[PDB]
Amino acid sequence: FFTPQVLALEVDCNIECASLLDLYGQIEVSRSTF
Amino acid sequence: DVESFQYGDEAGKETIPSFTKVEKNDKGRPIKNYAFMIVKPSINGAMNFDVQ
Repeated sequence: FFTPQVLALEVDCNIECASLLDLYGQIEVSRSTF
Repeated sequence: DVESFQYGDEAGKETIPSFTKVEKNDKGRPIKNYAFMIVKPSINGAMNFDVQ
């Protein structure tokens, strides 16, 4: 009989670490074994 | 639809916006750079999601 007020927050509490992927040299590649 | 174009892997990352979503003038003309991406149609539609 009592409908709770569904509030609109969503706690996450989950860290990533650190993308160290912009320092490295990137090269678009093609069919494998370059 | 498409909104922006990526040109390059690492150094070139200029996400040039499409003509669809771009800062337009009061008349409708854009003000910033954009790209076109003209496409040749095919079977089963898929205006941009089809095979060449």
